[PDB]
Formats: sequence, C-alpha cells, structure tokens
Amino acid sequence: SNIQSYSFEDMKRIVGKHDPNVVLVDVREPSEYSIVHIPASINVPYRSHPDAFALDPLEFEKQIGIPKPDSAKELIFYCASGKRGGEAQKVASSHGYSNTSLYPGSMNDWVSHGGDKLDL
Ligand SMILES: [Cl-]
Repeated sequence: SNIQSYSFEDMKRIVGKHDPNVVLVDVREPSEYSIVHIPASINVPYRSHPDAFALDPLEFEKQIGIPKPDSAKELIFYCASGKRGGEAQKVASSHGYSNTSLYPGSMNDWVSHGGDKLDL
C-alpha cells in the first residue's frame, strides 16, 4: 500500500485525538524545532542523526536523548518542507517500523495554515 500521507486538516484531526499509539516525528534540527513545533511531537533530527531510526533502543537513547519510539505505533514523519521527513520515513520503514506515515507538507504547511496558533 501507498504510504499513508496526511494534509493539514488530517494533521489537525490527529493532533486533536491525542492518540497514545501515534508518534509525531519531527526530523528538523533542534534549532528549527525550538522555533516552533507540534505539541507532544518528538524531535529526531535527520541531518545530524540520519541513522537514528536504524539504532537499537539503548544506542538510540544515547544518541538522541529520548527513548526509541515503540515500533507498534504509527510514526508520522515530517520536517520543514518534507524531504528530510521522507528520508527518515524510509530509514524507519527499513528498520522494523511497519506502521509509518508522512505529513508531506511538514512544518511549512503547518505554519502556513496557522497550526502554531492552535491549542488542540
Ligand atoms: Cl513510543
């Protein structure tokens, strides 16, 4: 099946559901993440940690500083304009994550549509 992809409106719905089995994987650099991010997302920088989603759990936490996401969850990948999100999705899907998705529009899309002004 085609990788599941989400529009802004789809993402707004997903954020508002607070689904415990969904992980929002923002692969921008930490400096980009600090400017603005979706609440409750995680930051797993692609540029500085391109192999992150290939690491075992112990090494993931040493390198990234947060726990390795549970592979049973749906991981939704994005960056700023989408390229890095797409690359990171490929790493994860090739390393044991069977439920992965894209937010192609990424944080540029989120901010363009005013997502940063939501409180969902
Ligand atoms: Cl998790």
